[PDB]
Amino acid sequence: SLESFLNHVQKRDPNQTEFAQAVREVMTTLWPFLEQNPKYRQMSLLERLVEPERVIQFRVVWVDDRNQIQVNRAWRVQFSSAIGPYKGGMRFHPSVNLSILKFLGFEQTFKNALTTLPMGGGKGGSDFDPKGKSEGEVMRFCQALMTELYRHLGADTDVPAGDIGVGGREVGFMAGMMKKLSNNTACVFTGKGLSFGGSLIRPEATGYGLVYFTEAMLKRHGMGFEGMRVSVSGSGNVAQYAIEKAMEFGARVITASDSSGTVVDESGFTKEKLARLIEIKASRDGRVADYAKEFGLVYLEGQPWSLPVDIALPCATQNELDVDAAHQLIANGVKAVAEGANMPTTIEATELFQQAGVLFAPGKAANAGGVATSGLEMAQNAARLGWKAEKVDARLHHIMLDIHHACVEHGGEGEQTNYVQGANIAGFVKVADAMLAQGVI
Amino acid sequence: SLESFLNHVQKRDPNQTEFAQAVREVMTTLWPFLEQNPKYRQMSLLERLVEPERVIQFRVVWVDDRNQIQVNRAWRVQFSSAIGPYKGGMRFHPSVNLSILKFLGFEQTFKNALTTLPMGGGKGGSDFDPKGKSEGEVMRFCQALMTELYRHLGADTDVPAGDIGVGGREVGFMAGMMKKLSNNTACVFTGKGLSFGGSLIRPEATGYGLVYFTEAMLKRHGMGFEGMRVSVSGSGNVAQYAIEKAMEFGARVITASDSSGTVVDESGFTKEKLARLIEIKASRDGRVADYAKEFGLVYLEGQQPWSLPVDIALPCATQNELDVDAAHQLIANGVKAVAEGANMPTTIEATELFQQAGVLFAPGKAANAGGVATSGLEMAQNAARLGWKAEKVDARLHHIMLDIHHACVEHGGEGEQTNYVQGANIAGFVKVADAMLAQGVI
Amino acid sequence: SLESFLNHVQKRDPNQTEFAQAVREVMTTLWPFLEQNPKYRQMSLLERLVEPERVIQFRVVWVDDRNQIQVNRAWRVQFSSAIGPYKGGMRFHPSVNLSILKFLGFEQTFKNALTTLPMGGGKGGSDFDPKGKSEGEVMRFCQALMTELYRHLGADTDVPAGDIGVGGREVGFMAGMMKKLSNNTACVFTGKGLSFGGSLIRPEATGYGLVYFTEAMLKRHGMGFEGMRVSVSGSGNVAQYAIEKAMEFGARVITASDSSGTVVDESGFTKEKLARLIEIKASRDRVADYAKEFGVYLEGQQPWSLPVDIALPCATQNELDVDAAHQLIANGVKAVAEGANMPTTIEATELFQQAGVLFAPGKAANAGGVATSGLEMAQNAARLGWKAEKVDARLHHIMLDIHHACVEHGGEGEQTNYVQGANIAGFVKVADAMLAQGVI
Amino acid sequence: SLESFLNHVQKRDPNQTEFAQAVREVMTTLWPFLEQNPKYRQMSLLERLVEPERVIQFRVVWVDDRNQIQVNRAWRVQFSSAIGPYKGGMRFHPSVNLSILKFLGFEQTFKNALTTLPMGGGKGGSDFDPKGKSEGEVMRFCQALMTELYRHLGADTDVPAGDIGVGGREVGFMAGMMKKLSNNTACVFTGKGLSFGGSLIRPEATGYGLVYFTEAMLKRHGMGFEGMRVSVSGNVAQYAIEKAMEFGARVITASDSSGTVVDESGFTKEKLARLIEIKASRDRVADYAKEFGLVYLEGPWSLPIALPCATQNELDVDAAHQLIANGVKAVAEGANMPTTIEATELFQQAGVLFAPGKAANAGGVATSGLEMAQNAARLGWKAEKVDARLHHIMLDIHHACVEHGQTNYVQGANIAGFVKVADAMLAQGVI
Ligand SMILES: [Cl-]
Ligand SMILES: [Cl-]
Ligand SMILES: [Cl-]
Ligand SMILES: [Cl-]
Ligand SMILES: [Cl-]
Ligand SMILES: [Cl-]
Repeated sequence: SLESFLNHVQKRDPNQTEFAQAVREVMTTLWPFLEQNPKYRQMSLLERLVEPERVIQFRVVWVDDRNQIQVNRAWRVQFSSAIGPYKGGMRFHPSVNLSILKFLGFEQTFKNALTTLPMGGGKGGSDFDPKGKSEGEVMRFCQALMTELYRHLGADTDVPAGDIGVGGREVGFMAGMMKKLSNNTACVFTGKGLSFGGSLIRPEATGYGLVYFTEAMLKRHGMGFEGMRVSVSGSGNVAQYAIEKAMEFGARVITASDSSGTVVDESGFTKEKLARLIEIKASRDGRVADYAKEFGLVYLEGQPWSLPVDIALPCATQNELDVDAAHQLIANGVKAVAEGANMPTTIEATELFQQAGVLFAPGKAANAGGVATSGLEMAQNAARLGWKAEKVDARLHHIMLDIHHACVEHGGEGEQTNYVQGANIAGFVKVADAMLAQGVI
Repeated sequence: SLESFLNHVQKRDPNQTEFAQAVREVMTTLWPFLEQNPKYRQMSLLERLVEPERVIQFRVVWVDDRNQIQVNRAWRVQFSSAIGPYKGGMRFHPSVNLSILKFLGFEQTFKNALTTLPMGGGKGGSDFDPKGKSEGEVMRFCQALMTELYRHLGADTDVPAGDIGVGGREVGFMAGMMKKLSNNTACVFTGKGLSFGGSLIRPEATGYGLVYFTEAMLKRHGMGFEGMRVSVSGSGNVAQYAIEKAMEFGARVITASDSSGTVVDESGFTKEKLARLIEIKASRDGRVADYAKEFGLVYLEGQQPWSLPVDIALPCATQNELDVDAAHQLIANGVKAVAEGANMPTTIEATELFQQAGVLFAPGKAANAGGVATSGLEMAQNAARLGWKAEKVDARLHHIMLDIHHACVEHGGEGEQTNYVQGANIAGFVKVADAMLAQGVI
Repeated sequence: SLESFLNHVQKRDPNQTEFAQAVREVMTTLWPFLEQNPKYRQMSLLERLVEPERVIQFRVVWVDDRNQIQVNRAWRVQFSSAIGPYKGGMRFHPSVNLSILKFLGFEQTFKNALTTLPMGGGKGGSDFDPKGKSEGEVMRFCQALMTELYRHLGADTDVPAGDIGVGGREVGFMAGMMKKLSNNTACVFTGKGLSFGGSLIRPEATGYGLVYFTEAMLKRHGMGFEGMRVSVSGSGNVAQYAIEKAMEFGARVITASDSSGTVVDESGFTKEKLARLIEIKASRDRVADYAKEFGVYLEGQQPWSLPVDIALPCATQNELDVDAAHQLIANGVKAVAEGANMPTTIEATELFQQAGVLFAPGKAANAGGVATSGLEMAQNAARLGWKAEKVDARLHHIMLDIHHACVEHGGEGEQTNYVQGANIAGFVKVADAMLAQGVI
Repeated sequence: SLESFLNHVQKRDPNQTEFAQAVREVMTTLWPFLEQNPKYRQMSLLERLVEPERVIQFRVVWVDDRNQIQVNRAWRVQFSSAIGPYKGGMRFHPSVNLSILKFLGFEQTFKNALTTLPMGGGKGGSDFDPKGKSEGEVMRFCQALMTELYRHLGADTDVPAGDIGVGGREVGFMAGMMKKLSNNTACVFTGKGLSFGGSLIRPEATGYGLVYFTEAMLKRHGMGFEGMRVSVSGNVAQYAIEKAMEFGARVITASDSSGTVVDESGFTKEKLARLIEIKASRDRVADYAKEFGLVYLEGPWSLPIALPCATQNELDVDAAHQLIANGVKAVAEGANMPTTIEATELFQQAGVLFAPGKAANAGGVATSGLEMAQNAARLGWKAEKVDARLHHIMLDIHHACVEHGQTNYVQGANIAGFVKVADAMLAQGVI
């Protein structure tokens, strides 16, 4: 069954520990669905889905400031182009191998297709370590790498972006060299600067979208983001604008945390408090403890899951929440939980909410805002226009809504809807249904 | 002289029956207009228009399930690109030949221009018979087809679709093979599934546009869909979603039909009844004969709904389904409006004869253009890399149809009736002709 | 220093007068700002900014009606592609040369970037003189010229347009051969007719954009078109629709002129009057004829001797000299906006500023057209046509954005000073993008 | 250094075994030359050489006769392209992986450049199993594979060929679908049928060159192909024997898969005709010997210039010494490194002339280059032309190892193949 499939795939390419785990975590969740609908099991769909459409390894030779020639290996996995062009990020890290990029692009194939946007799946990068390198060395590398990759990308083929090791600067260098060589001014990279093609709300995406998806499911029942106590963890793009958008909604947030402790404001955050926080902690670098002191707020060293709230918005790190912390919240009366980071809740902790009655929102769907806007950026570049914040926000909003409605039609008919299963399936279905109608290949 | 021009043109292809007829029917309506303003004969636009810009005939070789190799011929008539990229559906059928496709293409050219969209005129297909062919074969053919045709297509060059013989399954096959060879995700094919760029109103389009257009035609002559007897033929996208929209406008749809017979429900169709009709007819085997029995409705063994007294007829079945005989009955009964849902559902005789009796007649190029108009929306959505909501696609569709109405009225005689036969042809010819003069030569 | 940098730049182009003049007039205004923010003078931007990315010169050979083979030269100055694809019109005229096209494109760069729309900077044409040519000759030339240029153009590379000697007719002729040769529908030329992918409010563009901008400037300093008497100096698509929009805002337009003379309707302009005028000028040959039909006409004189509150030069470059500036200022002129290209002389311009008169340079007011041509590419990219209301709505908001942009980079004095505000705002967006996109 | 460098290179791919082992054999022989010449260690040249320019992994989805959809993985290791367009056949085999194709390409890069012809270097293939598949299945795979690979090839870019699992049949299918999709009738594949851009002498090539070369080295020291009896083993052995007869010699041995024929007078033009036509056409070596009366062994190294032309490691150190006992003086390989490492250095040290495989059986590769040359000229050379210019190429390869080397041809080949690759790689800036 599940074990046999993985064992046959392992044969194709062992030693890929990362990718082996990727295929395992995805298939496991889809199997209960594949049994119900064998329509997606035939014609070697799963066998073709695990196999990347195209993988590109190429030599990259540049020169450091010591006039010493350096040699690195860059990749770009054209994993899947079923829904749309290969959409994904580029990673510059010395510990990057094919297996890692192969698993990133794999999951990306689903996360992207889940955003309703016509985007494929693919990842890239190199074993280049940007740390210590001057701006010139990082540039010459981006160009030395682009002198080859430029022939493999395109506005309707592969549209990379940013990731670990590749920030707004690197994207600018790659997008620049791309434009010169090809002599084309189409959107080849997303996450660009506002000066040449970048999109607004770029950082505010993940945050706002989180509130929209939470609002989408809440109001679809008998509740809403109105006059509700909201606990929020973490401090960053995901948390900052999640706290703000939650304030634009009737809700009343009362928490925020860092790697150290957590601040508590029973009265609730204000447009000014959040501003004095971000400006003097997210850029100062910085500490959450020094914030509570300023505003005389109650600082706690430990996790804002102790305070009773109607909504919980975990936005810190993968597995930042556990079961025992959930038992306290449910006992109090929490009715909504949405993830901001990767996966703040464990399988055991998540099930503790669902079987309880609490509405849950996995990061696979909630924090989609980041990806959703990288797709809305391509949308702007397509119409030759420059959408203002207001216009972009309205689109990001509806996109987040269609993401919610996508999970609605999956698990279950009643009595309540499961977003964890609804999210895993949604992404697969669109990629699968599309991969079937287009034939072989 | 018209007969001198048509006979002159027919000289190039002395053996294209269906095409020489197309040029006539259109060039016969334009002649009176060519007299009004003779600037449309400036650079011999007539001879420039008639002659297709480019036609690619090629050899498609595949292998059936019997391990036998079957060779087949395919074409792609890229007729006009003045207003936009070549737009036309592919047709897989034994009778398919150059003359037919070239004829359908010339039709599509004006048909697309009339939809106020940046679309040219094209048409293609093959003599390949898909009937009784396993899915593997049809797929194996579509790919063998694209192995050659893919180079002649493009997102801004030629965007085929799906006609007779080429449905969603085939469209996906050609599109899929196109994407593989091209390594490009641009919109090269329309009529795609919602899984890879498809539109929402696509199926409801051709039907909706028909009702959207007809209601407009009626409203202008002090009439209206609501409260009048509506006859419908067929059970496909055209008929189903034409009946649906007809009901919402307060009308009473009486009949629906299959190749087998016609159902008569004078109690009027319903959101409930239609739902079942579409359900059973959705099945590949289902027949309307069973629909009548499930609702105790009158059935007609191998007949047409033209025998009943109706105010508004909506032929949405096959070509030449409404001959002179059936027309005589519709007219004598007191028909006051006839709109063409399907393509060329009426014959020349039955057409002009319908007009003389003061019967509002809306040609296919007009009302039936609702679908092609939506396919243009399918290209627009893909281009913006964003999928619109159903209410947006529908809204735009309605606007487009309303524009097509005014367009026909603007070129319809100043008499009791606009006569959309002359309107559609003129309004459609005007735009293509304008874009041909302004864009040098060639 | 500035002088050292200019003479260093003019080193490569010693006899490119217009180009050198263009670089100076722009660098002079930016220099003070360049001192405030050093980061713009670090990565050697200016030195790179001046040098065009790519300029193509090709031989165009056609045949006149005498069946006599004629030869001409054509260029396509593709200056900067930092913001977007090369945008700029084509110019057919004897005077046309690389020296001119360079400065026309160099300015088109900062101008297009000022309109927010993702458009680069370009400008081309030929020494070909359409004056005294049949359609066949013009067509045979347009097609012969596009025979080579078609390889350097693209919907996402270079989208030229029309200028002097290249009206709507030439656009279609070139776009046609482009369509034929490239077998591509994609938008490669703007200013097209509505017949084959043209945009609505194309002629109203330049005109409306002017009034929309001026209004924003007036409403900024407690003024407005309503009740104010305005002078218009032109007859083309600029003046025709500059007067039209002015009237709607409640302004009484007094003048309208050509190369011959000026007409003076003290009472003001009317929708009816304008219709007849724009129809008379359409027949070619006649503003003097206009005056006679309605009753005065100032032969061989410009409408700058008449008292007004707003002046809208929409005729030819350098039409408003110093002599005309002092007259306006004395009569009671409060604001002046440029409709055509550089209608006001440098000395005359600063003369208005020194007098405390609002001055909207052409680099911002003329944008009403280039922004609309950008909206045309936008409509074509979405594969559908916007209604007049849609185009006019986004065109209005764009001009307002251009005004706002100028306001932010304007002098903190009594008035904004749009000469610097516009010249700087257009430079920034180009600099930022050009910088963040490596080398090159 | 000796191991320091090798470890720094493998750190990028530990799981790759074949490639790691390949880099060692190639580098270990070059270290002396590198130590003597700083201009080749120079600018990270070695660190740029081991790294392949471009590798393309792609999904190939085909369908078998059971109407069952199958999935396979294919590659195209475009290693080096300094000298010219990537050269190297494709391999369809269940045991095919990147680590292998990457080591084959790394070797082919030097073997191709060793032929003095403007050819780059690269290998490729797929884990597709040819064995057990019909013609229709193989066709439908070669097409599904060529559906993506076509965009990565080209006459002036990458011209692949055939190898294990990929014979003249597959080369045809791929070349067909290539010309179809590309609409280009250039030379994108070598080893094409005579009916469409094929090159004469192609099969007689790998055999003739083996002799042309072994003769140039013998006439170098002053030797005669006659006197000393030559043992043989095949596609190359069949024409290697023939050529030796033209120089006037006494080839007295023809080895079977299991057994060996012994002759005294040697093979006459008619005797060979029987030996070759009867051996290949039929399902044996014993029948040939018995049809003539010649001796037969059951298992050719015991008898008194040895020309191995069968299996890899055909000659082991064991039977190797035996050659010394009876007085043989020269040896020349016919397949891909078909000689034991220990046996190799043994022969050399005994005053024996040993011509490596990268130089001997270069006739095949050199001729696949001649096929490209003919196609490019839009005309077909006669059997005389091809054989003639092949002879010159086999001579150039000889007096190339001489310059970088009883002249040690082993040390000469590995160096000559590197020198030209390095020179061009240095002259063509930093890419
Ligand atoms: Cl590094
Ligand atoms: Cl990014
Ligand atoms: Cl058939
Ligand atoms: Cl295209
Ligand atoms: Cl224009
Ligand atoms: Cl297999």
